[PDB]
Order: sequence, then C-alpha cells, then structure tokens
Amino acid sequence: KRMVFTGPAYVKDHLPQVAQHTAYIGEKRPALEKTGDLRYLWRPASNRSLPAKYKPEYVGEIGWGIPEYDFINKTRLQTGFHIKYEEFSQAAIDKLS
Amino acid sequence: MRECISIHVGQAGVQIGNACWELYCLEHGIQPDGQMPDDSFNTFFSETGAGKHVPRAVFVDLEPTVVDEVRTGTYRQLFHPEQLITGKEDAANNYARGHYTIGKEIVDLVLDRIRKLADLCTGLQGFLIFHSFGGGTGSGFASLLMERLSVDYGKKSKLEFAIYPAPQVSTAVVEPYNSILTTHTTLEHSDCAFMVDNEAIYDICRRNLDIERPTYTNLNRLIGQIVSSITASLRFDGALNVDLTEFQTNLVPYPRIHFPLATYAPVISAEKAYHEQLSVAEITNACFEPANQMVKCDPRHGKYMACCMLYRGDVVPKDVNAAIATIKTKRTIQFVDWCPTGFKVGINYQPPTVVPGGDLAKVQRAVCMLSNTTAIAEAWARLDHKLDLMYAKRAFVHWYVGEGMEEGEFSEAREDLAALEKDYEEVGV
Amino acid sequence: NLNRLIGQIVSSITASLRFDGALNVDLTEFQTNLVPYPRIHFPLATYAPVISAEKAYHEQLSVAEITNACFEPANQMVKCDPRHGKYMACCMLYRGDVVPKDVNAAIATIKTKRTIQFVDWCPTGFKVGINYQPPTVVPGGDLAKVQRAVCMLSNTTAIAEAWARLDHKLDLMYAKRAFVHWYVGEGMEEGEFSEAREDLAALEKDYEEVGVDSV
Amino acid sequence: MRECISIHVGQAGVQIGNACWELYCLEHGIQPDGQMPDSFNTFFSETGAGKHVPRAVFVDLEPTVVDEVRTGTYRQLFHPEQLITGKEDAANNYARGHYTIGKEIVDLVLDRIRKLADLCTGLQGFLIFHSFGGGTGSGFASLLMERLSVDYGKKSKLEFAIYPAPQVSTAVVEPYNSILTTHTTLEHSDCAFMVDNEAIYDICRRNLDIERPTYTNLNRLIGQIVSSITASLRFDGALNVDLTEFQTNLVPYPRIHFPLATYAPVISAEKAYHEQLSVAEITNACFEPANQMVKCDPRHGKYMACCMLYRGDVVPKDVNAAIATIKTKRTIQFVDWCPTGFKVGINYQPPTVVPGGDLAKVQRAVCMLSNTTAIAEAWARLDHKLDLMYAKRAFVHWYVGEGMEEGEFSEAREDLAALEKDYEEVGVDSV
Amino acid sequence: MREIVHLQAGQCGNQIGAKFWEVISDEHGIDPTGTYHGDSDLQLERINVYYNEATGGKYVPRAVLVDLEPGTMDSVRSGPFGQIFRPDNFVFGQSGAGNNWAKGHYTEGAELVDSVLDVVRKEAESCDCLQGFQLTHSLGGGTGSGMGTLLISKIREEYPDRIMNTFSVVPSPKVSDTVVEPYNATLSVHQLVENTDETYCIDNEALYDICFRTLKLTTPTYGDLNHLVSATMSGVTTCLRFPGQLNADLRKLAVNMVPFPRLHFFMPGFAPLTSRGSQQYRALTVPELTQQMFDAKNMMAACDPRHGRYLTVAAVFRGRMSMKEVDEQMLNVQNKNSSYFVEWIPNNVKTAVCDIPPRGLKMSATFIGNSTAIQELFKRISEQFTAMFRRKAFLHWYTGEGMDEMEFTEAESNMNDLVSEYQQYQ
Ligand SMILES: Nc1nc2c(ncn2[C@@H]2O[C@H](COP(=O)(O)OP(=O)(O)OP(=O)(O)O)[C@@H](O)[C@H]2O)c(=O)[nH]1
Ligand SMILES: Nc1nc2c(ncn2[C@@H]2O[C@H](COP(=O)(O)OP(=O)(O)OP(=O)(O)O)[C@@H](O)[C@H]2O)c(=O)[nH]1
Ligand SMILES: Nc1nc2c(ncn2[C@@H]2O[C@H](COP(=O)(O)OP(=O)(O)O)[C@@H](O)[C@H]2O)c(=O)[nH]1
Ligand SMILES: [Mg+2]
Ligand SMILES: [Mg+2]
Repeated sequence: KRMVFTGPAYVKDHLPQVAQHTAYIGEKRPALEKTGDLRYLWRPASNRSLPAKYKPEYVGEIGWGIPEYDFINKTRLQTGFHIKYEEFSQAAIDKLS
Repeated sequence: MRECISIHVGQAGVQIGNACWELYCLEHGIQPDGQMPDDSFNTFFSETGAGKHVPRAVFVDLEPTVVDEVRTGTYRQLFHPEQLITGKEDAANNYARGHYTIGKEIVDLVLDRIRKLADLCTGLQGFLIFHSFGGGTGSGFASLLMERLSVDYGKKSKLEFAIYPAPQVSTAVVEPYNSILTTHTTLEHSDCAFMVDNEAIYDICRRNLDIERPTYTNLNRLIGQIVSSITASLRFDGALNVDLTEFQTNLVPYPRIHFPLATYAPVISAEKAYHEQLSVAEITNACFEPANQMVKCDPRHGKYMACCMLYRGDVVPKDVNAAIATIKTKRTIQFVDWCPTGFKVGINYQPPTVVPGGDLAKVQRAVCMLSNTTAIAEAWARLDHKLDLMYAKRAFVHWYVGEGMEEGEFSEAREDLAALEKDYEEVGV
Repeated sequence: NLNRLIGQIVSSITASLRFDGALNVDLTEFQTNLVPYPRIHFPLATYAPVISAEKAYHEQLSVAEITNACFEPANQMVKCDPRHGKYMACCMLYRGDVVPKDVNAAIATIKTKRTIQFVDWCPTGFKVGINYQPPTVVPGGDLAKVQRAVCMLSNTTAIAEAWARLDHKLDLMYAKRAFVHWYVGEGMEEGEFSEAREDLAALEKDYEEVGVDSV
Repeated sequence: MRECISIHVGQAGVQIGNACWELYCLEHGIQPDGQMPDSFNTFFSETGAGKHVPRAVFVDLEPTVVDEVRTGTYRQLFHPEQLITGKEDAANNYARGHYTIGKEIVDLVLDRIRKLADLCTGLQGFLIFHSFGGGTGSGFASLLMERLSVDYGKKSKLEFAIYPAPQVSTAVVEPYNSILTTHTTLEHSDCAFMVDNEAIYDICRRNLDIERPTYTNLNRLIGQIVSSITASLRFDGALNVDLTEFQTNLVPYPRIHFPLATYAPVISAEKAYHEQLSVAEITNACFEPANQMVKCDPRHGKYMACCMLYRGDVVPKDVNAAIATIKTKRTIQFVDWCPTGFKVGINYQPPTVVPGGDLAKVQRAVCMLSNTTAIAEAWARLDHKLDLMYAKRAFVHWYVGEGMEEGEFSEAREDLAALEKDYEEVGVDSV
Repeated sequence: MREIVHLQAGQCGNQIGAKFWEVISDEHGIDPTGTYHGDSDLQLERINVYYNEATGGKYVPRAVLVDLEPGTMDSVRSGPFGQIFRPDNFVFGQSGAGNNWAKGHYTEGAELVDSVLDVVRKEAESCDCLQGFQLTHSLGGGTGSGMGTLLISKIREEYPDRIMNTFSVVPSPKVSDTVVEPYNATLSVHQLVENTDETYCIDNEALYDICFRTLKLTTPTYGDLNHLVSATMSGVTTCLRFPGQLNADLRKLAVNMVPFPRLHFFMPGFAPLTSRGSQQYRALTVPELTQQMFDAKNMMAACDPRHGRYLTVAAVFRGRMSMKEVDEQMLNVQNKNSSYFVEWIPNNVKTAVCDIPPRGLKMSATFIGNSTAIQELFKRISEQFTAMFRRKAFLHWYTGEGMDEMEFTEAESNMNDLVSEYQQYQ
C-alpha cells in the first residue's frame, strides 16, 4: 500500500545518511598511473568547450560560403546567355492565359 | 520505514541489551538522557515533542534483580518506565515455571506493550528476540512469546538471537531439558535463529584479542557489534542494502533447516590493528577458519548451504567477488551440490563505530558472515546424547511435572529432534 | 561530395531549357531517342570532366578526350562493365564553348573503334545536343572551374548485371524467411515478394532477349 | 614486487637482526617508532595507519633473546604477533629443535610465513639467519626448511650460517650438530653463506683499530654484508642483480652450495685519512686471506666461481681493468672447466655509516661472493671431530632419549663422506 | 516529437537511472534545479524526447520511479540531481520483495501496479507522438524482476503498437549476489521473451574486466560502474535528439536487429574506451575505433562471441566523420571474419551516423550486437535452475505464496526452446 508521507509518524519524508566519500581509501601509497575517477571519459573543459553547430558553420558542406564566395561564379553570371523572353514567347504565354 | 522491535527476555537477553542499546545511542546523536543536540535514528528511536527520544524495546524478566539495575543505571532517563516489565518470581531454570505457571501470568503485559510499540510504528518488518536457551525465562517465556506472536502478527519475520549451550562447558545442569523443549516449540514458529556459543567467544578473546581473564561484558559487546551489523543497512546508505526480509528468503532453504551461525571478521585489538593491513581480500579470507567463529563446531564436518556477507565502510565490490571467488576455488571449503549460487553480498558506506573505553579497534572495514552449515547437526547429536542419558533414569523429571507438565511431551520432543537431525542429514546427500 | 555530382548531372540534363545553343534538346527527344521499348528505359549516367582544381590547368581539355575517357568503365555511376553488354541508344549533351564540328569528329572516332560493340538494329546510335553556356561552380566545391562539360546517358544491356546480384540476395534471404514478420504485419501477404521477384526476372528476360538477332 | 622475507631463528640470528634492522631503517627515513617524517617495500610494508612494519619473523624457543626486543626501542616498529616465543630452551640439542619441542611451535611459524607471503606479490627469496653449532639454529631451521621447500618449491631461499671455527669454539657437541643440520638442509637449500667468528676477530683486530670487541661489531659487519646483497632492489644501479640471480651463478652442482662472503674496505676511521680507496685496490683488497671471513687459505683450493657487487661512485671502466689483472697472476688459482669465473654488479648508492659504529665513511665498497675448493678442509676437520667422538658413541645418550635412534649418525656420515668425495672429484681435471 | 517514457524498478534500476539522468542532463546543459544553462540551441531542439516542458523554462524528466521498499529513493532524491524528478512520480510499497519473484508479482505487485499504471497513463497521454517505453531492472533481483515484468505485461496489453526495450543486469557467471538468482531470473526472462521487442543484457563481471584491463582502473565503484551502462544507454537514442547524415531511431534498429520475434537479445558496447594516463596518446580515427569495437573484451556481457556467430550487428556513430571509411571498414571486418558471421545473410552490419559528438569527445559510437553466442548465458542459468529445482531447494517461498510447480517447469521449457532456437541457426 502507498504512503502519502515517507517520514516518521506519517509526516514529511525520510532524509537518509549520505556517504561523504564514496571512493576508496588508498591504504598503501596511491599510484600515479591510477585512473581513479570515471567521469573523465567526456568532460567539457572549463570555459572553453566546443558547442554544437550546423552545416552552414561547417567546412566543405552544403550551404557553406554561398553568398560570401560568389565572385567565382560571377563570370558565368554576367554573360548574356540566359534566354530573354522576347515578344513571341510572351505572346504565347499571354495566349495560354 | 524500516523499523525493528527488540525483545530482550532472560538474564542473558537483558545483559546483552545493556550493550546493544549502549552502542545504538552512540552511533546516532542520542545522549544517555534521550536527547539529540537527519532522521536515521527512526529504526530504533522514537520522537516526543520536547526533543526526547524513547527506544523501541521490551526489557522483560521474571526476577527483578536484573531490570532493577537498568532502573538505577546510567540509562534510567532514556527507557520508558513501563516498557521495563518485571515479575516477582524467578522461573528457576525450569521450562515448566516459565511456560505454564509464571509466564502465562505476566505474558499479557509484554504483549500489550509490544502492541503499543507496533501501534506507534508504521512500517515494521522485523522482530529481534534476545534470550538464551539456558535458563527458564529465556527458554520458556520466550517460547510462549513467539507462540503468541506468530499467531497474532501473522507472517512478520521474527529473528532470534539465542545463546547455544557448549557441549564441554556449561553453567547449569538441567541444560538439555531446557534446550530440547524450546527447540521443539520454536521450530515451527521461527524464521531464522542465529546461534552464538559462549566458549567460542572466550577462545576468540584469548586468541584474536590478547585478553586473558574476560567477563560477560566483553562477550556482550561483540554480540552487539554483530547485531548492529545485521541492521546496519536500515540506517545508512550503500551499494547493496539488505533489509530483514531477504535475511529470511535467502538464508534458509527448507522450513525446518533454519539454524544459521554468525561470524565477525575484523576482531582485533586497537594496538595490533596498526601493524596489520586490513584488506578486504584478507578479512574475507580470515573469516572461514574454524578458530574464528562463535560456535565451537568445526565446519569441516559438513557442507555450507547458504552464506550471507555484510560489508561496512569503504568496501568496493570487485575485491568482494575476488575474495568469494577464491573462496569457491578452495577444496577445503566444501559446498552442497544443490546450491551452485551460495553467497549473498551487501555493502554499506560507513565505518564501524567503537565505544570509548572499548576493546575493539578503530577500523574502517567490517565483515559479518551469517553462514548456514550442515555441521550444526553434530551440535544437536551431542545434546541428543545428553538428553537420552538423563531421561533414561528420569533425572529431573519431577521438577517439571509438578508445574503443569506431563510425561508425553518429553517423549515427543525427542522424536522432533530426531526428525530435525534426519532432515539435516538429508540435505547433505 | 555525391549530391553535388547528382545536381550537376541534373543541371546538365535540363540545360537546354535554360540557355540558348546550337542544338537544343527539349525533355521530349530524350524519351524518343533513349527509350526504344516501353519497358526498356534504364540508362546510365556519365559526367566526364570531373576533375580537381589542380589537375585541370595542367592539361588542355578538348572535346576529343572528354568524349573518350567517358566511355571507359571507371567513370559511370553504376558498377557495371559496358564491354559485357551492347549499347542501345546514346545521348551526349555538351555545355560550354564547343564548336559543332569536332563533336562529329570524335563521333567518327568512336564508331571506328572495334573494342566496343552496339546492337544491330541501331544504325545511328548517337543523339547529340550542344548547349552554349559553360557549367557553374560552387564555393568550397570539389569540382574545378572549367569551360567544357559533357553528360552522357547510355542505354546499355549491362545494367541487367546490376540486377543480377539483388535477386541472388533475395534468394539467399527469402529461403530462411528472415525479416518477413515486419512486412506481413501491416496488410502484406507472404506471396507479394514472389510476384515482385517474378516481375524482376521478367525484366531480366527482356534484357536478355532484346540483344539477340533473328536472321 | 621485489619483496623478501626474513626469518631470524635461534639466538645468533636475532642478535644479528637487532643491528641489521637498525641498518635497514637508517638507510631509509624511517624513525624507530615506525613513522616516516617507493624503494622501501623490499623490507617493509606501509600500512594505512602510516606505520612501516617490516617483513620479519623473529623466532626463538627461549624468551631471553626476544624480550629485550619487545621492551627495546623497536617495540613500536615491529608487529607484536610475529615475535614467536617458546617456553623451554632447545639447549644445544638437535633433538630439541627438530623432534621434541620444535614441532609444537612450527605450525605458528608456518602460519605467520604464509600470512606474510600472502600480502606480497613479488616474492623472490628468503633471508634465513641461523648457526651451525647450537640447538635452535641447527634444529629448528632444518625443521622449517623441509616445510618451506615443500609448500613453496621453486623459490630461491637464501640462508646465513655461522660455521664452527677451527681453533675457537664455545659448544663441545657442535661437531654432531653441524653434520646433523648439514644432512637435512643439503637437499632443500639453494645458497647459504658461511662465516666464521674467528676470522671476524682477526679482521677486527688487524685492519680495524678497535680491540676488545663485543658481539655488536660482528653483527654490524654481518648486517653490512647482507645489506649489500639487497642493495639492487631499493636502489637502482648500472648493473642490477636480483635474489634469484645468485641462485644460478654460484651453484655448479646441487651438492656444492656453500660460498663465502668478504667485505673489502673494512678499514678504520684514522687509517682512512691515509688511503686512496680506488676501485683498483679495493678489487684485490678483498682477495687477500687476511680479509676472508672464513679461516681458510685459498691457495690449496681453486676459486670455482666468483660474484662481486659494487656500491657508491664506481665507474665500470676501471672495474674491467681491476678485474682483468686478477686472473693474470698465477697464484689466484683457476682450472680449465670454468674459464669465465667472475660476475660484476654496480650501484650508485654509497655505503652508509651507523653513528656509533666503527666503520668509516667510505664511498666505494665491494662485497665478494665466492665458492672455493678451499672449504673441503673444513669439512674434513668436522668429519675428524665427529669420528673422534663417535669412536665410543660419547654424547649420543642425550640424543637417543629424545626422539631418534643411533642410526641417524651413520646416514650423516655417509652424506658427508659423499660430499668430500664430490669435492675432490670436482677438484681434479679431465684430460 | 518522438517522446519516450523511462521506467525504473528495483535498487539496481534506480541507481542505473540515477546516472543515466546525470549523462542526459550533462548532454543538454540542464542544472540540478531544472534550468537550462548550456550554450547551443541544438541541445534544446529535441529536448522533448527525454524531458517534459513546464512553465518558466523548467524541465522535468519523464521518469517513473518505483520499488517495494523506501531504501534507495531516499538516496536518489537526496543526491546531486534529485530535485529534477517530479514528487508525484514517486510511488513505493511497504514490504521489501526479499529477493522473491512471488512477492513482486502477485501479493504486493498486484496492489502496487495500479498506481504505477496511473502515473504511466498520466504521462504517456500527454506526449505528442510517443515513440516507446524504456525500462531498467535487474534479472537477479526481487522488486526489479518480479515487478518490472508485471509492468511490461500491463503496459503491452494497453499499447500493442509501440516498442518495448529493457535494460537488464544478467546474473554473473562466477559469483552470485543472491542464492535464489536462477529462480528469480528464469521466470523473469521467461516473461521477457514473449513481451518485449529489444533487450540489452549487461553482466557485472565483464564490466569489471573491462574496467581493470582496458580502463586501467584498479578500484572502480558502483557509481563509476553505472557510467558505462549510461554510455551505451544514451548512445542508442542519439538520432532521435540530434541531426545526422543518416538518422536511425529506435524502431529502425528494432527492424534491422530482429530477424525473428523470439531472438532479440543484444549485447551493448562502447567504442572510445581509453585510460586516463594514455589520453594524450590515442589518435582517435575510424580504424582504431572499429578495431576496438569488435574486440571480444570490449563487450559488456559475459559472452565471448568466438563460440558463436553474429546474426545482425548495429553500429551507431556520432560526430564529425566521412562516410566511405565506415562502409569500407564494415566491409573489411565482415570479409576477413566470415566464419564469425552468418553466410545466409549478405550484409550483417547496420550503420548510422550523427553530427554532434558528445561533450568533450572528438567522436564516439555505440555497439549493439545480436550473436548466437548468448545461448551459453542461458545455458548456465538453466543448469543452476535444474540443479536447484531437482532437490526443491528454496521453492517454499514460491508455493508458500500461491504459485505452482508447473509454472517453474514451463519457464524452464521456454528457456530450453530459446536455447535450441539460438543453436539451430548456427
Ligand atoms: N554471552 C553471554 N551469556 C550470558 C550473559 N548473561 C547470561 N548468559 C548466559 O545465560 C545462561 C544462564 O541462564 P539464563 O538464560 O540467563 O537464565 P534465565 O532464563 O535468564 O533465568 P534467570 O537467570 O533467573 O533470569 C548461561 O548459560 C550464560 O551463558 C551474558 O552477558 N553474555
Ligand atoms: N656473530 C655472532 N655470533 C653469535 C652471537 N651469539 C651467538 N653466536 C654464535 O653462536 C654459536 C652457538 O650457536 P647458537 O646460535 O648461539 O645456538 P642456538 O641456535 O641459540 O641454540 P640454543 O642456544 O639452544 O637456543 C656460538 O659459537 C657463537 O659463536 C652473536 O650475537 N653474534
Ligand atoms: N552495476 C550495478 N549493479 C547493481 C547496482 N545495484 C544493484 N546491482 C545489481 O543488482 C543485483 C541485485 O538485484 P536487486 O535488483 O538489487 O534486488 P532487488 O532490488 O530486491 O530487486 C546484484 O547482482 C547487483 O550486481 C548498481 O548500482 N550498479
Ligand atoms: Mg532471565
Ligand atoms: Mg639459545
């Protein structure tokens, strides 16, 4: 059966004893090559730590440097090779509509 | 919500409680007057609005000369005045007087006080019954107590801390008569009966300690240390907490084979403890000798059935399984073929406390093994021989029958213990 | 690094709809030229002037050899060797400053070589279209900035060899009934895979039977 | 990783050890209470309570040699359970160390040895101190040798025995005891070092300025010759040897395992102001008969194998020059079947000086370990001393009443005659 | 918007979850009080998968905490990260299970399951699109094995179209922590076979061995032991929270991992496992990563795969890497070890990648493996069971509750059929 309260005399809750040192007494001389903790596997360093970014902030990716390095495709942009809608094509467009 | 109610009956029970409740007030912040100058006390101590703490125990005896010491001791402001129940006539080493004539007269008062203590409780799960198999009150009145409690509170696990009679040294003469009857009337109402022998703490204090010439008060401190190791998990945190329910579904295989032992491993002086390394692989290794146990019977006669280990202080688990894996590789330590698992561990996260002016060392590690061995069958065999040599010529029969006994229950408890010995031989095939 | 190649292939495909040229190819002559039969419409794709920004300016890139390295089996986007099969119909789309004459010159070289083989019922084989606009390049791009580009679409019977392993994979998997209960839970029959395999085998039979000749 | 276990059985062993452990704690920073205000665990065991308990088992069957240890300044430094004490003295009887009263205490010694070795992880030998004359050192040591060699086996046990001198002696039954303890140890030992007290008396009289010596000076010199054996574990040098390295460089045959030990610069403090203690003079200063710690001249024998361990500021260049000139002289005898002869070990740790001791602060020191054929005359004289007394079975009536029969002396005779014939078989050459 | 619900029963499950929520809170930049204090907006983007949003920017985990005794949640709540958990989601019993499967299944479990179902029905219907359920328990325990399986049975009856995944701790091969462990494990995994969809088996001895040799840690604790379980724990649902080149949720792995419904017993792993004194000298690249993966002693279970053959192998990568080398090395490790894979399946390795590496590692990955070498793990349990059951060792705590012998027999029969099914495909 379920309690409302887990404390003495059906009031409030139980605060257990917390171990101050959960680690182990090195009874002999503690070794230098001893990997005592295990939170070191992924610890962010203080202050400086790499955030999570996206593809436009990447390198060699999609959407990277498209408006910045636009001078490389400028010679293919400024040529007069795109088809310009003359009178007859516009007339056909208006003919359908 | 893990409380215990301690029942101390008999001279041995009250004298043991004088040390157990001395240790308990020290482990918490309890002053001897019942004051604490953040709620781990609740397994043994209550709370009254002025700040006073009142323990949950029933010191009951049939003669007043022992409880009158507690009434005028250094703990007279701590206990409830009513919970120190006393009688007026000693049972006088008689199962009959403690079970039929005097005990039935006063058994309603102790049951009423126990009922009040349970009404104060919310999550009670255990009974800690302290007595000895020797005398009359601790063998007859305790037996009537468990007879009445097992029919009243139902399936609540009552654990029993009884003092076994040694086969070579004993105080009284009528000892087999007062042990056979209580074992017969206990065997169907108990769950676990941890047995301690008096001679096997004497030789330990001679050997491990450099104590020569000790008294009962040295034995009661070791008993209190073991009983505090039993209920250590209800008070403090740890990796594996073991409460009183899994002392009961783990240590006893069959409903009749429920007589386990006890053993405290790091028992040493506070001067030898400087120069000896208290490694977990050592104290566990120094726990299985025949010379380090609190029962005289050598475990080499039989096979272990189920063992439970309790660790206190900074014990880390891999040396635990390294220790009990090296234990399994020893040809001397023999198990049964039908229990391939064998062990059970429990880890706590606080060092064992030492009373000022005590004997035991200041140590950070502690092991308490509650083993269950076949070799206790010899302990019943020698006491069976002692029963049969006395009853054959009716050595002390008239003291019993003259206080509401018959002849037939003497000639049925013999068959009950023969059946118990037959069961103990059966589990070793 | 692959999605930009696919984007370049698809930009070369629809290049005629975007810029003027000498021989514009609308999206209908692709169907009429590369698809002989209604079921046989599985061509390859080859972009030949794929090169870095450093191995482009050490060399001249005429139309004779960008039309030559394209026919080699190390430049198509499906693992299949064109020497095993026979080409059905071929489409070449030239972007950039390509004079029309050396296109037919390189064509005359290609039809001369005996190391590749065609099917008999295609005496023409090649449909070409010259767009007049060069390809564009991407910032941070792998591809070099180049003037000439070609994209080939080739209907070959060697793409049935790409189908000749997936059916074998299905015969290995379906024999032991592995991973079937995830499919038959949501309204699927155990026999749908059977008819799918029969349809694929019919496609393999069609590719086998197209390349034979009746004399 | 580099541990060693010391057993000091008998009176002579512990009277060596009480100065030996002073030397050991003085070479490190350990106070005599046990606190320090790696490179120590070859002889000690650091505990979590900061105490430094040594690895030693002090055993005697009579209490009057261990209680002054238990009340001395080292009472806080030892472990007070390993100081094993009997009740009755063995009293110069081999029967009372091996048969009658030694067998009810050897179980505790074996249990403490097992408990000491279980804590260690890198055991490489034993350091057993006894004497060949008495009853405890010749009776109880030989009892636990048979146990240690059957429960450990392949480990290389090292022992130190004080051999009975030719002229001077104290007991009169020791010709019986030495042959009795040789008969049993010979098949369960690896490398034991003989020292004679008469030779130390000559050394402490001649090149040591102090006359009228006590036993403390001899024990200090023996502690210095032991500390040079284990100087290659707690201190790292140029040429390092371990304890089992000695097992394979000094024992040509399983019966011949009795080498000697000499310390070269055993010179005074006033005379050290006058000498150039270079390695060239040190290397052949130990080769003289006046500095050998066994009263036997080498010229009647041949140096069968030799091992040298150097200490202090010793460069290995002039060591080769010093060791080359030794085998050029004709008098340092060498025969055909052992052409190499020598082995060298160096370290960078200077030999220390105990304040109040006599040995001067020298900075180069070698100890020589050598087994010679010039020890067979000692076995011949012990054999003669036994057979002069067994002509009418003189002192046997004490032995036979305490455990064994008369026939145990004939087996020891048949052992020692075989040893003598083995030595003279080794001495001759094969053409 | 693919929410998940976390369940934990027993002290083992609670203390594993207490470190999993450590790892997840560190990953998403969540304070102990329940406030977000990270830097990037990517760590907030799919925070709904593991957390429930509240007003004021307070985030509450979607976890349900339960057992039979008040022992361990008092330490769980009073810990460093105990204030984030909802006070409503703390449900509990009175009597400890006492390492009994009967007490956690019929007597106390029956009267406590209703409130746990209340909490689960409260939380599950609030989510936008529930992906599945996640549970942590121990096979050898009383309140874990007896009651988490009851929770699985009572949940599977109500959502039959979701994915069930459990996080088990198998009994150790050498040292037992409870003498009724085969009794308490056989029935639990018998109930686990027919109900769940994907399970992950963890052995303590394998973790000790990997923490002693590879990690060079002579003294790890239980808190540091649960960190590796948390590592393989958060690594399997990383594509549900972060974008990647090739995303794979839990259902995609369930499809690619389970060829037949009764064979879903998987062995978890973790790739970048180094020592502290050898961190500067690692040079993390994809070759040494995949060579550290398929090493037999990198596995978190007590089963060495050399006695068996892999059926299907998963490999979820995380971080900045290219793609040909992944395909190349799953080609290579499958090619030269064709004796250790099945010949009736052409491709055995499922690969997935993500774009955001963990906090402080250049790249990381998680190994999930379905091998037919797990039949030996059930074989020793069956041997211990049929050795204890033959002489009726501890049964009277089960028939003394209201069970039957024939249910023990049918559990052992199901175990034998499972072992035979795993053996037949070899
Ligand atoms: N170990 C230990 N045993 C005790 C102690 N006090 C009494 N005993 C045991 O108690 C036994 C004596 O019989 P009891 O059980 O005390 O007699 P009783 O039933 O209490 O009856 P009364 O003594 O009149 O109260 C002896 O065998 C003792 O070994 C004690 O303080 N420590
Ligand atoms: N160098 C040295 N030799 C000693 C010392 N004490 C005794 N001896 C020698 O030991 C020889 C006698 O053998 P012991 O070792 O004393 O006899 P034991 O082993 O004690 O046998 P018990 O006297 O019966 O106990 C004597 O000849 C002495 O030369 C000592 O303190 N230093
Ligand atoms: N790795 C790990 N294992 C644990 C932890 N706590 C308990 N266990 C394991 O759980 C098993 C005990 O079962 P348990 O679930 O605690 O019993 P129950 O709580 O009564 O159901 C033991 O074999 C332990 O190895 C933990 O914090 N970490
Ligand atoms: Mg009494
Ligand atoms: Mg003596």
